[PDB]
Amino acid sequence: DVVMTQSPGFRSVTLKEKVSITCQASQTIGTNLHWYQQKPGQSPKLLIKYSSQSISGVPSRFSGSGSGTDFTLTINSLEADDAATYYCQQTNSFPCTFGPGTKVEIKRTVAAPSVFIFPPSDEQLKSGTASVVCLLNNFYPREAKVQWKVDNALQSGNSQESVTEQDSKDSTYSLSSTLTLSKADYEKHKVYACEVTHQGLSSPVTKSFNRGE
Amino acid sequence: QVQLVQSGGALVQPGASLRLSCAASEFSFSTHDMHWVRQAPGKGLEWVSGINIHGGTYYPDSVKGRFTISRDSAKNSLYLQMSSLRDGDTAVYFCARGGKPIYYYPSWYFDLWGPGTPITISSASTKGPSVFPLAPSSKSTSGGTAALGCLVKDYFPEPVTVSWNSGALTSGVHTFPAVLQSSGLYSLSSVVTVPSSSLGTQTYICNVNHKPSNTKVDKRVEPK
Repeated sequence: DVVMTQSPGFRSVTLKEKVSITCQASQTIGTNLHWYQQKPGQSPKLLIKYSSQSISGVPSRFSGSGSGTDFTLTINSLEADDAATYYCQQTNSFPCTFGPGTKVEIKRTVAAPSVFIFPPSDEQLKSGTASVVCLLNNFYPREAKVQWKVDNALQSGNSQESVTEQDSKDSTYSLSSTLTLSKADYEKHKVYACEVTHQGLSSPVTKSFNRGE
Repeated sequence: QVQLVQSGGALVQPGASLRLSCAASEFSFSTHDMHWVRQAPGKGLEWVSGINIHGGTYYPDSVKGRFTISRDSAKNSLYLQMSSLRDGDTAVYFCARGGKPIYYYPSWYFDLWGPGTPITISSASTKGPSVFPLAPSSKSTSGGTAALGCLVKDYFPEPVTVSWNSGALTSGVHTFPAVLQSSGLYSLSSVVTVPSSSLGTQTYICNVNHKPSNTKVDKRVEPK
């Protein structure tokens, strides 16, 4: 089979700049090479076919070139919705094969998160569990530190985090942190808080609530 | 206009046989070569089956002998029959239409893709999620806006899909990637930001769907 290599595996670029990602085949494939776009949770989308031929509906800022073994996809002016992974595909030898993909990240301005906290629902407490959620909304860069405090006691070993993909409109991220306790342990304490640290915050932010307030 | 619709996600055990299905809208399978392409979780794309207009089939050595692609144009149906499934077969399976060739038989590039069918191979059993509300409170407000959501806890396998107000509410929604719990089950949350002033007049319902277990839940999220 033909091995398709793409390098680098990740690019971080500013809006309106020009980007060129490369694809190399382990043997000559002429111009039987195509480019696809895919975002998390979505299906791939054809951008370019046979090295440089345009596709109906694709913005003109996309263009490709190359013949033989070295190929290049160029985005003339990078837009927010261009945050995605880009794959090349050879169709010269059976079976057709894809490259590993190059992920493009948008580099925007610093934006501090909006912090929210949710107490557990009475429906969940009736089942014997208590989940406390801390929400960090629309921030950049993706690095962020979240800490849980119960009655001012720093917690560890009882929480889990998850971060979203980059937003296709404002290029920000969002993060959720869930503290999970048993009903018995939840009713042993009164104050619950999450403390957030981020590059866009000159001082840490703390959202808290009192059990039964 | 032109699109592809596929069957739902499912969980099956090692060694099982399973059939997927895909149907066309505004075009006919009888005049277009069709293919199946899969994407393992966190991996790239792999073509696994193709059929030309004559009905001849193509397979790569990775799955030849285990996968069978077939077609029933009169029924508007494309099928992928898989057998002797194993962990390595866990992936999202897309049906894809071959693109128009420039030379005078598939071209092997794909101009149309379906939404994908997520198939998980595992020895565990399915479990539907429990949905709890994340009620908007004074601790989830800021500058006249309020955050609310739903918690989808303790399910297996992936994925669960979440919509709001039957798809009418999309702006400002964030559905986080699932997290793996110590018990082996998954959990996620879905949140949205709305005007605080309209919390009394508007209704906010999160729609959860877990096809592998045929579970559908609609939870009304009200302030508390």
